[PDB]
Amino acid sequence: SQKTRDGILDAAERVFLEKGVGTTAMADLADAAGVSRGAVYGHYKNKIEVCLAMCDRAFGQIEVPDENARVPALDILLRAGMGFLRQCCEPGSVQRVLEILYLKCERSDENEPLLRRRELLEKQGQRFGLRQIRRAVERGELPARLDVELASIYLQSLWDGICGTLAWTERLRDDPWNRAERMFRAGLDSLRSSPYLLLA
Amino acid sequence: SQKTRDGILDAAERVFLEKGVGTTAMADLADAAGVSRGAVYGHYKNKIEVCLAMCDRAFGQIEVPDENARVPALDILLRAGMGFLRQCCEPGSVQRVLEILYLKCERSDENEPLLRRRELLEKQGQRFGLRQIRRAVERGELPARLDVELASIYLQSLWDGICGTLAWTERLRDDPWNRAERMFRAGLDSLRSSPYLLLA
Repeated sequence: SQKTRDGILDAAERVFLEKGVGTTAMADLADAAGVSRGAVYGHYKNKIEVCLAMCDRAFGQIEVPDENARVPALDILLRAGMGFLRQCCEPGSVQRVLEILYLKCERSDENEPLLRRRELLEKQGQRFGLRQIRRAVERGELPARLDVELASIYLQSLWDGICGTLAWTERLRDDPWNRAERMFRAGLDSLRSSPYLLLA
Repeated sequence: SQKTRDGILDAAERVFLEKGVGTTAMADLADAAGVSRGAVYGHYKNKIEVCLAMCDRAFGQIEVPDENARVPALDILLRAGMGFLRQCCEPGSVQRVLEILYLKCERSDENEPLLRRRELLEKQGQRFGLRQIRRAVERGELPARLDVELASIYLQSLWDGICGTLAWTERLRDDPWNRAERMFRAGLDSLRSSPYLLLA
């Protein structure tokens, strides 16, 4: 029975992608899903509910890197940034959801729980990076007296920057993935060997 | 008489900022402007017209760096990127206009001329950077066999990245301007001393 549960969520990704979350209604879900208006309701209370639930399934799909593997911390930092970026711009459920969440989700008071979930993602992330760079210095891989904070701001900016050039421009339409990786690596060097990122 | 011309444009920046360009109408301009509906019409045909005109005044306000000054080309590249970023996030007419143009301007077929103007800005810019980095290598300031294209993609990403952290987060709410400059400089080093940005 709960297999039909999948039917609405994947149903939903499209519905929400097709029209915004504020304008989409609970019947229209059952339509695209193929189910009866009651069925959908059975499993869920509100469309908002169906929505949080669709977002969870899709975060369980984000690959979790192994924070504790015998490699350089920056090797972990990069792999994740490269795995994750991939998922944002390849064509699975995760890329859908994020596009739903950021673009097709109004700032109403109703979408508060959506908004919160989102920021949770943003923070979970921003902090993960902050952990990796921290370790690198501690692990000797990067200059003690590296200005950690500004450093993240640097990496985090760079990411977002190329994120916006994949979607949406044709600048990395040719070989994208080895190239981004080059940019990321080159981003990581500057932490390593660049004066202006140390403190005081 | 044409001094009232200013009155509508500055009038406009607010009106368009207040409600989008698609929803704003030509009477409402005269309202905020203080002028009569006929006056506004006298100087301009369409609201779209008033709008292109508002955008021009505000691009004449973008500082043009001296492409031909006896300094390093990257000194020119940075100054401009630092002057210009400033104008996007300090509180003059230019910052208004851009916010109007990017956020509060629908993708309708009507706003085509607006859209075009915009991209013109984007291209004028992207090309300016491409000129500066080009020169640097030619001028010996950067590795011949530097992969020019990927390099810009790198700088252009980084910019956009910090642009999005000024607006909109509190991450550079403390000292922003010396810090961004640090990031930019550190961005420029990586072109200089980073393997992954050369070709072949």
